[PDB]
Amino acid sequence: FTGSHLTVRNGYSCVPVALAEGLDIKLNTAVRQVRYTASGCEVIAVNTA
DNA sequence: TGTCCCCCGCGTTTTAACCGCCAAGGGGATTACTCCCTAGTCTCCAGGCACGTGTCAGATATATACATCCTGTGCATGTATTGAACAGCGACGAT
Repeated sequence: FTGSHLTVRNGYSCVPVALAEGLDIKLNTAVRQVRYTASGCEVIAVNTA
């Protein structure tokens, strides 16, 4: 890309926190298995706590 | 047009050309004499030329490979141009 190199003066985490506005995110949820078949998918996940 | 040098002109130095006169024999010119050689003449015939003929060395036509002659691509390199990334200075608000 052209131009100079720039930084985020106030921490770059302001982007993903703003992008998460209005979404249905399941925090503290680790995925174990991922099942995929011809008629659908099934995701097995557990709680990190 | 521009340079460098190669002759031209001129004074002074060096050489032998030129003339005048004598001394000598080498060789060319001239004559007299003899015979060997060539022009002229005749007869004899084959060497040389015209004429005819047969054919292969060479000119002609047509197809291909070789040479070359010149212009147009490429390359490479240097240079010019432009964009970008270092560098102000000052006014403002936040601390």
